[PDB]
Amino acid sequence: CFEPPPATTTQTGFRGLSMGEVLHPATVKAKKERDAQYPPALAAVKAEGPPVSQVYKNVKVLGNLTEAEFLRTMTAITEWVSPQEGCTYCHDENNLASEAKYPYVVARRMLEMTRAINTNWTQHVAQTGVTCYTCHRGTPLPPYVRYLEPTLPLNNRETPTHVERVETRSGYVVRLAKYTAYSALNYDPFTMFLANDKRQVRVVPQTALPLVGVSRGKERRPLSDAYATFALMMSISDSLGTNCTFCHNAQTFESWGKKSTPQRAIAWWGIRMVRDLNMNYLAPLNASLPASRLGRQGEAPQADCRTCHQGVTKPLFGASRLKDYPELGPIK
Amino acid sequence: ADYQTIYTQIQARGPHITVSGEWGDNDRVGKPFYSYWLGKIGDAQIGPIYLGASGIAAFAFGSTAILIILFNMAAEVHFDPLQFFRQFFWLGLYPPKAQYGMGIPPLHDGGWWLMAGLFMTLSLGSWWIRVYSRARALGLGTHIAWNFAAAIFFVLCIGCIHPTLVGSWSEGVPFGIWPHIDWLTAFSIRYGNFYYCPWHGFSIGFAYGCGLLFAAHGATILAVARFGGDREIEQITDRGTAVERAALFWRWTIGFNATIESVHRWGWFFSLMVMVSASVGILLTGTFVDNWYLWCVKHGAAPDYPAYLPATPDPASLPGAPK
Amino acid sequence: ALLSFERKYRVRGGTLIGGDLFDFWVGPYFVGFFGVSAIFFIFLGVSLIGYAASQGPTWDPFAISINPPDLKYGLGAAPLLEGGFWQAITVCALGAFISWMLREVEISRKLGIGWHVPLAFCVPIFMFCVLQVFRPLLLGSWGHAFPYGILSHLDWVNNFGYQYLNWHYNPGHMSSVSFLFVNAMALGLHGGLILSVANPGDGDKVKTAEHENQYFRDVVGYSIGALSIHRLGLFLASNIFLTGAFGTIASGPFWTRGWPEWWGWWLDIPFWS
Amino acid sequence: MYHGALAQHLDIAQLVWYAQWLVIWTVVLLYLRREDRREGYPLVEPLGLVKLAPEDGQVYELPYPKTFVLPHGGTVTVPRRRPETRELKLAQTDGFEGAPLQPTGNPLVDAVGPASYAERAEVVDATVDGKAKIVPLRVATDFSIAEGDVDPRGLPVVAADGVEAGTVTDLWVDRSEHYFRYLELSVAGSARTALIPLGFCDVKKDKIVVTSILSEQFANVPRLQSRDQITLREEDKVSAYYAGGLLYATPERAESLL
Ligand code: BCB
Ligand code: BCB
Ligand code: BCB
Ligand SMILES: C/C=C1/c2cc3[nH]c4c(c3C)C(=O)[C@H](C(=O)OC)c4c3nc(cc4[nH]c(cc(n2)[C@@H]1C)c(C(C)=O)c4C)[C@@H](C)[C@@H]3CCC(=O)OC/C=C(/C)CCC[C@H](C)CCC[C@H](C)CCCC(C)C
Ligand SMILES: C/C=C1/c2cc3[nH]c4c(c3C)C(=O)[C@H](C(=O)OC)c4c3nc(cc4[nH]c(cc(n2)[C@@H]1C)c(C(C)=O)c4C)[C@@H](C)[C@@H]3CCC(=O)OC/C=C(\C)CCC[C@H](C)CCC[C@H](C)CCCC(C)C
Ligand SMILES: CC(C)=CCC/C(C)=C/CC/C(C)=C/CC/C(C)=C/CC/C(C)=C/CC/C(C)=C/CC/C(C)=C/CC1=C(C)C(=O)c2ccccc2C1=O
Ligand code: HEC
Ligand code: HEC
Ligand code: HEC
Ligand code: HEC
Ligand SMILES: CC(C)=CCC/C(C)=C/C=C/C(C)=C/C=C/C(C)=C/C=C\C=C(C)\C=C\C=C(/C)CC/C=C(/C)CCCC(C)C
Ligand SMILES: CCCCCCCCCCCC[N+](C)(C)[O-]
Ligand SMILES: CCCCCCCCCCCC[N+](C)(C)[O-]
Ligand SMILES: CCCCCCCCCCCC[N+](C)(C)[O-]
Ligand SMILES: [Fe+3]
Repeated sequence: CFEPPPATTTQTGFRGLSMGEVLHPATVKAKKERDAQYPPALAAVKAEGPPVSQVYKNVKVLGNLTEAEFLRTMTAITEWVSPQEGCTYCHDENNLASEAKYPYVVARRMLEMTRAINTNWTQHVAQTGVTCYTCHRGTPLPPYVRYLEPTLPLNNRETPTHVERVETRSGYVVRLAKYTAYSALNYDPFTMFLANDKRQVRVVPQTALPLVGVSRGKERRPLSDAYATFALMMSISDSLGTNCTFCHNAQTFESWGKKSTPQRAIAWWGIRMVRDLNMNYLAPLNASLPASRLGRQGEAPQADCRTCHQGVTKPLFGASRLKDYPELGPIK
Repeated sequence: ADYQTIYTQIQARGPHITVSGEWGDNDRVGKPFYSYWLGKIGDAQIGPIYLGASGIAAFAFGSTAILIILFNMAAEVHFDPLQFFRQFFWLGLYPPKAQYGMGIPPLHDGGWWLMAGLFMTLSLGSWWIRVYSRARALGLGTHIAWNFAAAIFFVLCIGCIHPTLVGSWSEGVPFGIWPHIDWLTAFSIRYGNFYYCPWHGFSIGFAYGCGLLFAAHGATILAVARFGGDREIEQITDRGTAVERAALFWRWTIGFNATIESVHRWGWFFSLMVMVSASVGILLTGTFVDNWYLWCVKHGAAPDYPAYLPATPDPASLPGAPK
Repeated sequence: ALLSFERKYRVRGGTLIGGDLFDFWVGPYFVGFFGVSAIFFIFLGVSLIGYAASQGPTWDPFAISINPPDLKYGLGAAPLLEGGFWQAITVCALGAFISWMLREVEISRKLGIGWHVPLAFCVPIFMFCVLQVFRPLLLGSWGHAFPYGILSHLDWVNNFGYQYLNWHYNPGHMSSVSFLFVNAMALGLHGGLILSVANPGDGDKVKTAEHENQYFRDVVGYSIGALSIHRLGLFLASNIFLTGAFGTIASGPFWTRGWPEWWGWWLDIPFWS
Repeated sequence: MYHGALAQHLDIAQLVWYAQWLVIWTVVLLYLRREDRREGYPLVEPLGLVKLAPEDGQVYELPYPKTFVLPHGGTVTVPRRRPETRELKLAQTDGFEGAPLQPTGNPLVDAVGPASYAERAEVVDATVDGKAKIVPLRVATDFSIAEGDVDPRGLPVVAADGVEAGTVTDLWVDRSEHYFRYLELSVAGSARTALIPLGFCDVKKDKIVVTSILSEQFANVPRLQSRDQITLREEDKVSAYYAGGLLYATPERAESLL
């Protein structure tokens, strides 16, 4: 039922406003240990010999690396994505230039996506960056992805209940609730807001009085947009293991300036980045995936805030490998 | 200590009294029975109950509304009885999610909600008639009915008057445990934080005052139960030492006092004002104010605070930012 | 000066401390020793509010705000301008409230009545302590307490709630809200009823105890009775804070997640999961 | 353009704000606070001598009189002139305006301070249909003690000093509300009966404990006119007597507890 004291608390607004984090140490420790499994950087290698564009036969992304540099990458990729499966997950034992296994082609696009993240989305990932490990955590299927309908459990490494299974219709409300921090909000924030750029998150008017011409009847946004934004915010908070005051002074959710923390701006960039990733890198990959990876509408698994963050306000508590693997970005 | 104020030490039994009303004396059904444990903290007699036309009409319409809600709820769990009990709190009947304006919504998107709203409203009106006419039948003033009227009026405000004034049924209160709760935040978020709505403030002021008054009034009467202060009607018409001491306790404490009758007017007025203030607030919201916080800023009332972590510009307004 | 019936009650005695020294009235107000301590604390607190408010940005009453210290000062004294005034004012408040309660027991004794009213007044003093003393002790800073300002204290209630994503799902809150609602409803019913019996209108004659019970038996099939509604009303009102205090104390010290998630004890039973 | 805007930086909600305060203060000041004054007004000063004309504020603070039509005949009008006639056996302890009064005699018999009774009608309170409301069980023979509960009839009454003071002979019941309000008891060694409000009674299974008065003080409990019914003023006299004991039964009860 309850969590024993003490609680760790932080301050994120002026004194007296009750803004800041409330954290259970046990829970933080369990997440710290889970995230400390991040494999350490492989030892640096001397840049020696010709570029692998001249040495190997089918190297389209990593072509400016030397042989030892490139094989160091391939070791790191195997550690991050398929340590249990090994190099043969993506490769033919007898022909390392064969694209015959689908993980090869996907991994190539993932290489491009990852460098895109570290080069074009520094407004969100800063100097910390991502690697394949950030999402994959040592398995080819990342533990936290989303379909065009809610699935349970959130961690696909756990085995679903009959009711949790997406085909059991009697369990839909619970599948939806657990994605919105157990609220009864009747909206799926992922397909509404993170799958594409079609919907506006902001719903609150920016004037005191209602403007004539947007304020009556069918000119009005339905109230459901406000439910939906709230649902997105429940989901976002739960995905970072935090509460609203991490980003907002609830005195005025819609105001910036002194009424928002810098984390709110970073979160804003995060919404745009996730949209780019899903629309332009992850959703097109239903062409290249087996039918057992796709959802009930032939969609590929896509990313939300939890995919990288897994319940922590900084993924892997700020761990970085950017300086150790320049080939993953940023790219000049 | 006066143990009588905690519970009845020695209970009494006697023949059941029936005060005759101008009509309906035969529509009292049931046989009275007595509960000894109830009788410790209250009156031991349960029943009979009057059973007029308006009361049955209320039960009729109410059950219809309940049934429409429960059926839609069960549809939400594909009629699995076990998931229905599990998920009961999270199940609901929703007004339209899409913007149809004031057009009648499809049954699958708000029509059933509108239906359940109609029958609940009829049930409330029917019960109101019961509350009113029962008073006149027994030769009593209609004070309760006018308080109850304000409470019904507030429900109509959040249920359909405010939707029709802004012109969208999408703004009604859903039916269900958690979902009617969720509406409060969706609404407050839409209209710019309800803490900054002065009529929220008024309503809360009166609601808190109802707690203050009933704690204070209840405590007062119990403190003068030894002189019979609970027999309030005859203390109104013939002031006894009970109400003299009650009046002097307050006068010597706060500098002024009520009478045994006027304290009930105070209480009645405070109760009424919870609902009247709430209704003015909803009637103004959406029709004439869009963001209550900005409205308080416009009129120079909102507090401001220093930044703690750095002030943060809206990134969407920086040059070259994506949409 | 005096109500027509007042003089025969204006007798010596009933004090708790000081005997005759403070046993007197000033206008309608009984004084007593706690009358004196109350005025002391009120004068001190209002002075500190005034001094603190003048060192602040504005004089608009809606925007004045005396705030507690940053969390980093823990449970220690903080500099006057940045939390100290809040600390001082808080102590005056407690002095004033407790003095006020004890003054009411003295008035009760002199009149030979029950102490029920100061007893009831303990509940809101207790709730004030839950918010400003006990819960900040359990968390380790006075910084978690609420600020003194007409509108600013609402911003604290606001953010405090959203620190647990949706406070409405707090079970102690649900209980508290339910008592606030039913208490306001009962007071309307009780006041409505009494007035309806004494004021039927039209020159009709005033009715009776039996009419009172007949009305509620007729409408809802039960009538708790005259004395009992007063006991129930004190019970209902008191439980707004008595049950609410659990939902407040729990948040932070005994629960750190959102309050919706707390209901997983029900939702996640394996039997129907 | 804006819904709710008016000329020169006014909007409708701003006006309603003012109107709402005006409504509140009107009802509170001009209505409720005058209703509050239908008892005990006009106030009493160190002799209000101006018999020729009333002072203006005393007229302004009062509501128009209202008349109650009583259920068993009669009318009451409030407010009205009701000075307290009876001589009070109290003396001013000082010259100050709000200094307390002191009892000159025995305050329980003299009915001052917490022992004071109101001057209610010397009238028996009545049921809906005219009968006496508060009657002992010997008269109210269709009323019983509920099965479960002490029958006090026969039990002794122990006073504050631990002395048995009498024996409970009957319970008086409210026939309108089905609720016992008094015990009747014979005071031992005095050949008379006394009534006790239940609220002063600790009902145990072998005794009735009564802490408000001493055993000897049961002798001077106000007596009733009739044996089998009570008037509203008598109810006040009886109830007040024990309440006066809370402060007066012993010299130490009026002084500070600390
Ligand atoms: C945990 C949640 C709390 C809460 C949540 C809350 C909400 C959500 C709202 C209020 C509102 C109010 N609160 Mg607040 N509050 C207040 C006082 C107030 C008033 C400004 C106002 C109406 C109160 C009322 O009518 O009650 C009933 C009592 C009555 C009717 C008797 C009259 C009391 C009088 C009107 C109070 C005036 C007090 C003075 C302004 C302050 C003292 C000044 C000094 C110098 C003498 C005090 C004095 C305290 C203390 C000492 O604890 C307190 C604590 C809390 N409030 C907690 C922090 N309160 C409302 C408001 O409009 O604020 C702007 C409002 O909407
Ligand atoms: C984040 C969102 C919040 C919010 C959102 C909110 C909204 C949107 C509205 C309120 C309203 C109100 N809020 Mg507020 N609120 C309140 C208190 C209050 C109430 C005093 C007031 C009136 C509601 C009421 O009494 O309904 C209880 C009584 C009701 C609902 C009447 C029911 C009567 C009916 C006849 C009952 C009959 C039922 C049938 C028997 C059953 C049949 C059913 C079947 C057929 C299905 C406090 C004390 C606080 C604190 C401490 O923070 C707070 C904070 C919040 N409120 C946050 C700001 N609140 C109302 C208001 O005043 O707005 C100006 C309002 O409209
Ligand atoms: C977004 C955040 C929200 C929120 C956050 C919230 C928090 C954080 C807390 C509450 C609490 C409470 N909320 Mg809740 N809330 C409530 C109702 C309530 C109250 C019943 C309850 C107790 C308030 C309290 O502690 O007063 C305090 C009042 C006090 C202490 C009175 C002190 C008086 C003092 C002894 C004397 C003062 C004297 C003056 C200074 C003297 C001046 C007088 C002059 C005239 C001379 C309603 C009805 C609603 C609706 C309709 O939505 C609502 C929504 C919300 N609440 C939002 C969801 N609420 C409290 C609770 O119980 O939670 C379980 C609480 O801690
Ligand atoms: C500030 C003003 C307050 C206020 C005032 C007032 N509120 C009143 C009156 C006043 C003056 C009445 O005169 C009337 C009444 O009659 O009281 C005895 C009444 C009402 N307020 C109810 C509920 C409510 N008030 C709420 C709030 C506020 N109100 C605000 C706070 C809330 C909240 C907070 O959500 C709720 C849920 C119902 C009990 C009742 C209507 C039943 C009905 O409309 O029928 C609807 C028809 C049905 C079939 C529903 C059946 C179930 C219900 C519980 C009815 C069952 C009764 C039945 C007799 C049981 C038989 C038992 C028997 C076998 C032994
Ligand atoms: C469930 C229990 C209920 C309940 C019960 C009862 N309530 C009682 C009694 C009972 C039984 C009395 O016997 C007593 C009284 O006599 O009635 C006239 C009283 C009283 N209830 C008052 C206020 C009240 N009740 C509230 C709530 C409930 N009550 C709940 C609902 C609320 C809110 C917010 O809800 C308020 C504001 C005063 C009017 C009065 C105390 C006067 C005082 O104490 O004098 C002493 C103090 C002063 C005169 C001023 C002191 C100034 C200090 C030093 C400096 C200010 C500091 C302050 C903290 C700053 C705050 C700023 C602000 C904007 C944040
Ligand atoms: C200057 C100096 C040295 C003075 C010394 C003396 C001294 C200690 C003075 C104190 C000065 C102070 C601090 C005064 C402030 C007084 C205060 C706190 C007033 C608060 C008033 C408020 C807002 C009350 C809210 C409650 C409210 C709306 C009450 C209105 C209705 C009333 C009067 C209710 C009280 C009341 C109740 C509850 C009954 O049940 C009852 C039953 C039968 C008869 C009368 C009553 C009755 O009067
Ligand atoms: C999927 C996540 C892979 C794992 C595990 C391994 N490799 Fe890989 N490899 C992968 C891709 C998508 C590519 C193409 C790279 C590009 O820039 O286009 C490669 C390439 C190679 C090569 C060069 C082969 C050639 O074209 O001649 C070699 C030699 C190679 N990979 C070796 C290698 C080893 C030894 C691995 C286990 C340590 C390994 N790879 C894992 C995808 C994936
Ligand atoms: C989150 C932003 C990711 C980062 C960074 C990387 N990957 Fe990824 N990958 C991600 C998703 C959501 C998916 C879809 C689920 C799926 O299993 O397809 C994938 C998929 C792959 C695959 C295909 C594996 C399979 O389907 O069995 C491979 C081989 C893969 N990803 C490799 C890979 C590499 C090498 C990465 C770093 C260069 C990398 N991914 C980053 C999410 C994310
Ligand atoms: C940071 C990681 C956040 C947390 C935790 C919460 N919110 Fe949020 N919110 C955030 C951003 C970046 C934005 C802007 C979205 C955009 O695309 O522009 C928002 C927006 C809102 C809004 C809408 C405000 C408007 O202009 O209409 C609301 C009402 C809101 N947020 C509320 C809210 C609540 C209640 C939260 C805790 C449950 C919460 N947010 C968390 C960033 C972050
Ligand atoms: C991997 C591709 C990510 C996805 C998807 C999302 N985030 Fe992220 N975030 C990521 C990194 C590598 C970092 C850097 C950590 C650091 O040390 O700077 C971040 C940072 C944030 C922050 C800043 C938190 C802070 O304490 O300063 C926030 C508020 C944040 N992220 C929010 C957020 C949201 C709301 C997302 C979904 C829209 C989201 N992130 C996705 C990596 C990735
Ligand atoms: C002209 C026509 C077509 C349109 C106008 C129709 C019209 C007047 C519509 C009005 C609609 C209104 C007033 C809607 C208001 C709805 C509101 C305020 C709903 C609020 C809360 C609902 C709740 C809590 C319902 C929960 C439902 C359940 C728990 C299932 C029902 C079962 C029950 C046992 C009910 C118990 C409720 C409670 C006593 C515990
Ligand atoms: C809008 C509510 C309409 C409900 C109609 C059904 C109620 C019937 C009223 C009968 C009243 C008869 N009467 C006056 C003798 O009590
Ligand atoms: C609880 C919300 C209370 C907010 C109170 C704000 C009221 C502002 C009214 C302003 C009156 C108009 N004017 C001219 C003085 O600005
Ligand atoms: C926010 C709700 C406002 C409620 C206002 C009720 C306050 C009662 C004022 C009592 C005034 C006393 N007196 C003697 C000056 O009339
Ligand atoms: Fe009463």
